[PDB]
Amino acid sequence: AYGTLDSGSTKEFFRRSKIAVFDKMWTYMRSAEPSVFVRTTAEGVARV
Amino acid sequence: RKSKGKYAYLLESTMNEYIEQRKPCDTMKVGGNLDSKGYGIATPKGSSLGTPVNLAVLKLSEQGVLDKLKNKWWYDKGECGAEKTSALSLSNVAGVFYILVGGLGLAMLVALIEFCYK
Amino acid sequence: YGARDADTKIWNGMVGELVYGKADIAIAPLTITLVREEVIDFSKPFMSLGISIMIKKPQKSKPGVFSFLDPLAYEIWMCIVFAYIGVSVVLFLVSRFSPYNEFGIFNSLWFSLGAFMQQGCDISPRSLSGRIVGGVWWFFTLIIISSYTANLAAFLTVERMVSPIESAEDLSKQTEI
Amino acid sequence: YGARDADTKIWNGMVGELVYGKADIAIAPLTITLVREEVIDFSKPFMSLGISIMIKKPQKSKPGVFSFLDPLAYEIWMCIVFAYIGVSVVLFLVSRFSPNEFGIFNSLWFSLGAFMQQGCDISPRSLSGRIVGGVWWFFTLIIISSYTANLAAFLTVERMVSPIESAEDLSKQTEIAYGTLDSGSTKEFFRRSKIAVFDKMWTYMRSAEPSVFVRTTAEGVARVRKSKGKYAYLLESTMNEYIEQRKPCDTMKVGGNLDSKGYGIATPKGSSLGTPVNLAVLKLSEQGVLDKLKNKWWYDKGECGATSALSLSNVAGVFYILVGGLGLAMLVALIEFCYKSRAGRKALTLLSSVFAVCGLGLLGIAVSTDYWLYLEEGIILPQNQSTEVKMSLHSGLWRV
Amino acid sequence: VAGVFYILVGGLGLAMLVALIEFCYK
Amino acid sequence: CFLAGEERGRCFTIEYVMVNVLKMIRSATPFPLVSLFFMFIGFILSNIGHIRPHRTILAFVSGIFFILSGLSLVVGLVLYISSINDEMLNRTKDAETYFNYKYGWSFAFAAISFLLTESAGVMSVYLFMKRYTA
Ligand SMILES: CC(C)CCC[C@@H](C)[C@@H]1CC[C@H]2[C@@H]3CC=C4C[C@@H](O)CC[C@]4(C)[C@@H]3CC[C@@]21C
Ligand SMILES: CC(C)CCC[C@@H](C)[C@@H]1CC[C@H]2[C@@H]3CC=C4C[C@@H](O)CC[C@]4(C)[C@@H]3CC[C@@]21C
Ligand SMILES: N#Cc1ccccc1-c1cc(-c2ccccn2)cn(-c2ccccc2)c1=O
Ligand SMILES: N#Cc1ccccc1-c1cc(-c2ccccn2)cn(-c2ccccc2)c1=O
Ligand SMILES: O=c1[nH]c2cc(C(F)(F)F)c(N3CCOCC3)cc2n(CP(=O)(O)O)c1=O
Ligand SMILES: O=c1[nH]c2cc(C(F)(F)F)c(N3CCOCC3)cc2n(CP(=O)(O)O)c1=O
Repeated sequence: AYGTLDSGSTKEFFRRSKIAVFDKMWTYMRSAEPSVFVRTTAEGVARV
Repeated sequence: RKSKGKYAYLLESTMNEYIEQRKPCDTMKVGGNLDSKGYGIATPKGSSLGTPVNLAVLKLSEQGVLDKLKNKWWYDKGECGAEKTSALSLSNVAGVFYILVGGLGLAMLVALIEFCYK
Repeated sequence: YGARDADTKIWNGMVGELVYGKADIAIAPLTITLVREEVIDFSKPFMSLGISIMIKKPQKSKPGVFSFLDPLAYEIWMCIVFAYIGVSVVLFLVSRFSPYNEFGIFNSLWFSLGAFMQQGCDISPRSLSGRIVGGVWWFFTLIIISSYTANLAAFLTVERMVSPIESAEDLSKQTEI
Repeated sequence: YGARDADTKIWNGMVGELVYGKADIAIAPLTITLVREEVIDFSKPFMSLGISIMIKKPQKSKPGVFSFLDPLAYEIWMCIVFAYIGVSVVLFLVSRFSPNEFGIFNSLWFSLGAFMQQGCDISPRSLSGRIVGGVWWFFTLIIISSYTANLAAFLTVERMVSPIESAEDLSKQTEIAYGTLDSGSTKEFFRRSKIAVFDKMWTYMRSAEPSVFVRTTAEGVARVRKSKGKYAYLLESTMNEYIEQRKPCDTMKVGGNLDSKGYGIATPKGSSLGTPVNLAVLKLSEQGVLDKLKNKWWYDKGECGATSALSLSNVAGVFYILVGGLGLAMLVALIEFCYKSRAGRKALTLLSSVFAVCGLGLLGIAVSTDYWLYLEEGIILPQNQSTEVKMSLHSGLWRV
Repeated sequence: VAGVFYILVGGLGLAMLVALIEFCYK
Repeated sequence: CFLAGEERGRCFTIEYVMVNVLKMIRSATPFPLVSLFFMFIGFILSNIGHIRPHRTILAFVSGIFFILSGLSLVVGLVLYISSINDEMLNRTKDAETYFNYKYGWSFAFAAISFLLTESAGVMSVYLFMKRYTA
């Protein structure tokens, strides 16, 4: 399961991306239970 | 699910493709369809909506909107998607044990019989 | 969805809400039917569908008693047994008809047994004709045992499930499922 | 079938004959399209269909009788025999020159049952003989392990082979070239498709040298057949099921459909015929007449019909060596006792010298010539895979 | 697998030496 | 008999209404019975044969019954263990469940009783051949 910080340029990259790989990756991340999005970078490093 | 691969359920193909993408990932759709039907948008008989609705369904079909919405609701919002070899268990090789003891059982008989009847 | 009662002749569901006036359009999984398009207007189908078969996904099978035999077909295991009798009879006819004796019919079975299970000897056949029976069955064994191990390794590496049925023609012929 | 010309705005088909009054109904495989139902009526579809994939029915490989030798190259099996001689000969020599049970008759027999890992009785009691047996003991440990491991690699890679069962399988696996007819609804499907799989498939097909697009359906069916696994043809679902039932029974239809179309019965947009025809089609659908007629013309008039364990076809020559090994052993017990029931060094004198005379000569005439190594080379074409040679060559030890 | 051939002939070469040496020097 | 799963001490000792692991160990049941039967008949022949050594013939056919007991005790354990693994295969495979079988001391004492009654059988062939000697 791969994720992104919940608010920034990285999340808005995939949200508006019209490249076939990154369009598929955004489809996975928006529709994922439990949430793959972390709230802080240090939270996202810990979850790795 | 609770018949261990001994009950096949004949149902419509759109639910069959939907339940296959639910949790558990236990069920599977096999074969092709058996009949052919369609789902249509219905209006009352004699209505201003009818002819623009019919030309809308054909426009959404050929632009790919109706295929896009089905991938969305059946597969992209689908729970099921789309290793590490395990040790051999005893149930796989239990036959050479039964042939071993069955080979020792038939060997003690030939011992106890023939030496007495020498 | 909408059906018509045999007595009251009244349409239920989303159909009767179009026949009688509660609604203007019914966007739904509503099947285009003969008895329904006599009373309403459908569009062209937005979704095509049909009757299909649902089975539980095939998992790993249960192992039978003779599951260990399965890397080789039963056509092979029979022809090994025929050939085991075959090389012991010929080893006897080597020994009985004008030998170089010690290799009886019960001994020639015993030389070819430990040969095929790759387990030494007791005594070399000491003829030349006994050697060719002994030597060729030793190469037979080597290929068969290596083909057992190599085909079992392919099975254990690549997990490949099959479904019992593949169509409704298959369901009609069987009675197990 | 019918298409409005962009210049003259004139329909040119069966749609033309309905718009321009020449006919009253078109009962034909006419696709329900947007631009057509703007000018004519259509019934509900009497046949649903879509774009499908046509591949060749895969193949089976025929085990050529000595296929059990295939895990090792023929140069290995040759040098196993040359090493079997060599270890037998060195045994007898070491054994004679020692303080014997061994003959070269026995030394052929030690070296074989050690190759087959079947044990031996004659032990090379000299420690100079123990070096002979010990290295041939390790030789066949590495040869038997290499046979089993390369055969396991074959049977694993053949079991990892997965056939095409979707358009996503064609999307990923680029070893099979897939194509479309060069002008129709199938090519214009991929050209305007904004679905991620079909957008990738169009990217492959537009950028492909040589051209994957065929010009005729019968051309596209032929290219499936003369490619042996390498072409897939994207066509309509109903022609795919029909050609599957023809002669030769060579191709097959894989997957589901890639889109959804329908064939309708068309009337000239004003007709009093259009409403009873629409209710006729829905009556023939629910009385099973339309599925009955498809079985009749696709399958009842079809020119075709309608295990993972290792088979005897594969290990067949290991029985033919076994029978031939028993058949030769009936010959020996015949002639050896006929030697015994009838039971010198000058033949030993003659043979040993006369073998050397050819022996000195055969190596001598071979080393001085230049036909040791043939070497063909060149480029191929997909023109029936016919080959021209742009480098023929010979070689010798020095004379090339 | 050319290595087990060189070890085979190299094993036969070192075996004929031990034969020709030691039986003469018995 | 159960434990912490709903904490009930319901020793069902199943003969009627109810998992299928407990039905497959019903299938393996006759083999530790026949083994225990051949242990007992191997000893009640052994106990009287300490009183009557008089021909020789006793401790041989009891030693047959010591060895035939352990061989049916092997088939008892193989059928028992394979019946576990057949049903551990068919449970369900989620990444959120865990099944854990474990063999207890009651299983182990049956397996220790193999080696004793087999080694008892080995000495039972010994002193039979000592009284056939004497
Ligand atoms: C002398 C010997 C061979 C006597 C034979 C009895 C034993 C060894 C045999 C060998 C194969 C076994 C079988 C193997 C498993 C099957 C299916 C199982 O659900 C119940 C027991 C059953 C039906 C058989 C019963 C017992 C059986 C254990
Ligand atoms: C009694 C025996 C071992 C004497 C040794 C001579 C032979 C057998 C040896 C064994 C290993 C071989 C080697 C193997 C191949 C290498 C690399 C090649 O590019 C040139 C020859 C060279 C460098 C070696 C020379 C010859 C060599 C053939
Ligand atoms: N697993 C396993 C196994 C272990 C030892 C010996 C044989 C097998 C085995 C092999 C095969 C097989 C089949 C084809 C090709 C190669 N191998 C199959 N099975 C098996 C497994 C489950 C159910 C039935 C058979 C087996 O149990
Ligand atoms: N399958 C098989 C098989 C069984 C026993 C012995 C050999 C083979 C076999 C091996 C190989 C092979 C090839 C390369 C590397 C390793 N193995 C090939 N074949 C084979 C199968 C079908 C047709 C032709 C050859 C074979 O039949
Ligand atoms: O117009 C109709 N459209 C229908 C559409 C669906 C669905 F699949 F949900 F879209 C279903 N289901 C089938 C599976 O179980 C859930 C309900 C029934 C429908 N029925 C009644 P039926 O076909 O007589 O059973 C109609 O009449
Ligand atoms: O209404 C249409 N119905 C069509 C029906 C078929 C057929 F399958 F034969 F029924 C075919 N073919 C597809 C390939 O084999 C030969 C002819 C083309 C049709 N086209 C033209 P396209 O779809 O633009 O290529 C239509 O327009």
